[PDB]
Amino acid sequence: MLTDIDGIRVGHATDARAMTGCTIAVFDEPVVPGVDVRGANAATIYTDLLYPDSVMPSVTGIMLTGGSAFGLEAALGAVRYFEEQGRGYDVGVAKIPLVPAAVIYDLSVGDANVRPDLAMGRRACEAAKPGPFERGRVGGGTGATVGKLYGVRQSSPGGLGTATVSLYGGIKVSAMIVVNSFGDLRDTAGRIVAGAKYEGGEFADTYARMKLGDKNQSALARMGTTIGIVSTNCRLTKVEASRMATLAHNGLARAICPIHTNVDGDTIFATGLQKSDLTAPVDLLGTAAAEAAMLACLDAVMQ
Amino acid sequence: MLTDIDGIRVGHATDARAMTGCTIAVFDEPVVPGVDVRGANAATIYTDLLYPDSVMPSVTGIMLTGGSAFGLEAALGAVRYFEEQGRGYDVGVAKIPLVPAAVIYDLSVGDANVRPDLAMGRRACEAAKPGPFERGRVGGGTGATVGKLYGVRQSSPGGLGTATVSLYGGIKVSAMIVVNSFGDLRDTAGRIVAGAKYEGGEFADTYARMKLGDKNQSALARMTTIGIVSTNCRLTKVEASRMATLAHNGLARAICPIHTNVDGDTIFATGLQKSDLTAPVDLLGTAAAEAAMLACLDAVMQ
Ligand code: NA
Ligand code: NA
Repeated sequence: MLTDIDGIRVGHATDARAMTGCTIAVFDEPVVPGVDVRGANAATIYTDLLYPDSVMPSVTGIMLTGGSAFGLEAALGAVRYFEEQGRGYDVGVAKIPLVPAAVIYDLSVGDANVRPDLAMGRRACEAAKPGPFERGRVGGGTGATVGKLYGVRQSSPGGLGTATVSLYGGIKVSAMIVVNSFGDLRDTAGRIVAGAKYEGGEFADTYARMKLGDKNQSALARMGTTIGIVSTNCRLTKVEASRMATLAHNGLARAICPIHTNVDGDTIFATGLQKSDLTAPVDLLGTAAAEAAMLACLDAVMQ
Repeated sequence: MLTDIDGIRVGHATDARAMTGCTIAVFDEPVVPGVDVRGANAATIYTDLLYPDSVMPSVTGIMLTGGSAFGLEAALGAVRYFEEQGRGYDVGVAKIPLVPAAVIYDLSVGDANVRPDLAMGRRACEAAKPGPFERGRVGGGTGATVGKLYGVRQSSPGGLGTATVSLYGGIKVSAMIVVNSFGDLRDTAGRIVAGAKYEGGEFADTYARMKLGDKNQSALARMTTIGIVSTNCRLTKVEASRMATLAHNGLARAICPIHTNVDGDTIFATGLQKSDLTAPVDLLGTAAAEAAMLACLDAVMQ
């Protein structure tokens, strides 16, 4: 539960008829951010300010949205909302908020013509609150599917999931993940819990079938996604937040196979607090971020 | 003149009262893209698909826009326009256009409350045409300034410029640059032509003043030059990204300081997917540097 971390509120906007939506994490306490874009087909906005050799931005929130490339318009909706509320970097003549975002492709379920837009991004911001939030097919996970080797028609439902890992000394690492993976999702024993299905409903085993020669028939296959946020209540430097984002992908690798494919836009954002007493080695935090991400992947499909 | 390269149209949308705008390069022939974001304060959209290890996207156009972070909305306005015209990658249930973009900060001149938006991005696409285009304080260069050590009040006008370099065998490399640099612009002799001014009126020499201890008082200081270089050669993705990287050498020759903590300096590069012209990428990149440097000067000679 991402809101276990100080200062974070989460809001969804959900369109259950079109099967799309967006989710925003809003930061009421200043954060130090990082990012790792590992998939080969990602669409994002504002990620350059999240690398270690860029200046320290003022990140107002981070958004996970559907709508493919179109859905980044909801991030601009959030930017406009935050400016009206008086948040963002103060340049005297204006305040400039920043809402980095990454997308999934969810246009092949429901209505392809409806995508998160300026208004939907505002709605998610308005709805953002502390405490527990809903998981499953809501917000950015509304139109998510898993296991697209044979097309969306033989896929399993995806979703939005969350988990918190507790360490010593009050340290926490939490994740919030939208699972829309090309590949199958497995538990810790290696059983398939969501994935590509044969016509009658048994799991095919995507990787096994690909080794035998079955070819990718998903909508994006002709050009040659799991997105999420990992957050800690530790203080981080920019270099450490980017290292945490990099290590968190290991958790995706343990749950999802194949992962980081040519049709995946896999992206992890990471945050720590600018002002906190708590510190810990980044390799430990990163390992816990991997565990949190893995658990959040499973959460997405059991809710 | 960027439209010297096959298939490119350029459109501006200009608000001369608010002192902002945006410019789009539209690609009617398919391109191979690359990018190099070198400044430490850049705001961009869709750049991940432009690196060599990403799949080959279908770039519909590239936008250079004012409005700081707000101005990326104009890119989505262009995406909406192109979808209505039936352009973009075909997924059966829809067509998905892609309009990568980078911004300058132009809120401290004119009206801070007006920025390129959905409507303005569409207007730039509507205006896009072949042949010569206007340069100076137009489109994405409308609100551009150069030399902000002492703030915008002691700056020089910037703008949008373009240049074409001709090589052997019909090869061309062209650039289109918006100069909004923190630093000063020098000509090829090394004279300051645009830059920070003392109150008493002369160019201060930004770098010299910084070495003496003068502190950056620009609006972003508590925490740009953007452009496109294009060739009629066929490139791979790796080569287009190398061309973008080498083009920054041209910015370094014209502008000083460059790639600062207040600069969002970004170069996009394109080659043609279908072309019979090839040349070594280190030569093309050197030419891209020359074109970029000449375009920087062009921006202020208008
Ligand atoms: Na996807
Ligand atoms: Na700028």
